[PDB]
Amino acid sequence: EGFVVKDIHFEGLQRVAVGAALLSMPVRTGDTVNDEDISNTIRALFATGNFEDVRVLRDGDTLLVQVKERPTIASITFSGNKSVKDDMLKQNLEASGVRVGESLDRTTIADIEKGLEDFYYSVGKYSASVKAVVTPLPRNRVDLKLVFQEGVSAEIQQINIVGNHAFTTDELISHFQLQKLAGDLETLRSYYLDRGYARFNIDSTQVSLTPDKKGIYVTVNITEGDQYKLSGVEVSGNLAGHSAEIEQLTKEPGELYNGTKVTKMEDDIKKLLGRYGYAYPRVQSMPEINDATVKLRVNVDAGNRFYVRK
Repeated sequence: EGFVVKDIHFEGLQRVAVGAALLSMPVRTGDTVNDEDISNTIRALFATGNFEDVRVLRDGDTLLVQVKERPTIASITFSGNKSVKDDMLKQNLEASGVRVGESLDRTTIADIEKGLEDFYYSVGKYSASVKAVVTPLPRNRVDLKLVFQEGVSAEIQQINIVGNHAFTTDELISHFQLQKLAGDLETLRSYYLDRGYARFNIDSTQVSLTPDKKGIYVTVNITEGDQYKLSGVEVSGNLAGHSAEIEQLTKEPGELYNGTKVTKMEDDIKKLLGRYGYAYPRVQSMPEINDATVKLRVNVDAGNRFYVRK
């Protein structure tokens, strides 16, 4: 139908500037608005991740947006993490976007707790319990306290591989010892990726705990792809006038995908840009897989160049 917006009013804005709020909105003063438009605006606003609650409705000729911004995490403190250092935890969280300065989505708390419990698997602790205590502060800030109940550690009692057809479990396993789960998983992955199975993938790993929870039986389910030939390495991006050299590091005829070799390539490039005044060069490679070879697309971005002068 219609309703001509003579103006727009906002309630609840604080950390979010009016101008940006409006930018994310699909309506503006003057546009004619109907229920169809209103849901879209609410959707757009919610889609920003700024608010915990959005309310949009008519009020005369006025379009009224009522918003409840997500609290800002004033601090993040850990309690009970005897085995894992604060930085590692504070980083596992940063990885998940939860961090001081950012906002806290309070409908994701269970994911936060579970994520940390999951991170605890890498340290051999498969029975960690972590509760998050959110404390409201003065403004619309909050403090996030993650209480840890690290469990007892566990050691691999047995390990089985399912999905292998190119190598015997006895063969794959004999390489693990040279030793935690995360470690085995990392060597098994390199193992195949270094041999060309560019599409290799650990689909899932079942972990059966011992009654006293100090032991775990592990069966890891894989999918070996096919062996692939490395058909080339196209380097692109924000270089700093060194294509001639980096390309010398890039390129064989029927050589197969390696992975660590690929990692070696990436590192070679950083170390090259390092000796050139670029200390934070970002190199990321991505595989363009063709079922018939792989073309490595490597994007490089020489950082900023500091010319300090006393």
